[PDB]
Amino acid sequence: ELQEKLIAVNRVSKTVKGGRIFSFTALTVVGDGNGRVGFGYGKAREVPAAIQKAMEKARRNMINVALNNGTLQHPVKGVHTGSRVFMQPASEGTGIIAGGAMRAVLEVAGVHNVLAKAYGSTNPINVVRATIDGLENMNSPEMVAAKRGKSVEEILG
RNA sequence: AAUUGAAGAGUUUGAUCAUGGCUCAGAUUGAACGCUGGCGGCAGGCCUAACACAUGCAAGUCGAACGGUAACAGGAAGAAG
Repeated sequence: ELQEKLIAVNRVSKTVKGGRIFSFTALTVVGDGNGRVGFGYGKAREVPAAIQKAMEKARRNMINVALNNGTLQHPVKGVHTGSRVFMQPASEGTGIIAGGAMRAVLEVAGVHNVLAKAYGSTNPINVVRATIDGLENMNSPEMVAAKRGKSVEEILG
């Protein structure tokens, strides 16, 4: 129903006097499949507790995304910490043409035809914040006609 | 009707985010090499020595331009078998 999807599991260290003590970080994205999407980071000492802590963070950080018939509205960009992400509406692009950690966030939002490309750093944590900054900044023709033109037949044409 | 088209990964660190190279997954070739090998179709086939070349062939034709008769096949005569 909410399409839980783990992206990456890492292994981080802390370096104490005894030695190095390890823990695990997860990155999971959830979403219904009609324009709601959220990621949660999560970290714990073992692997399945780190993924489960990511699931609880991802459910309470969902946003709203406007999509036209399972695809985007317009070409939009997204920037977060050296991760520049470009995305196209791809009018029947027929497939989520996106890279690692950019494909997974677009599968759970419900969007199906994107030509996407990630420039800069492709660190998996930062590119998920780059796409989510790109998707909620994207506006529908109903929102643009609500503030400009005052007619959806006059805004689009 | 005459284009509908854009994926990333590994590796600097105890771990991190950056920067930044290296490397890989793709397609292609007048290809070569190794192993293997049934048929057909359509193509392609000295990229190096514009190095050197045995032998054959690759530009002849026209008698309705002309003098002609070296052959060839007949004819016309002359003989004689």
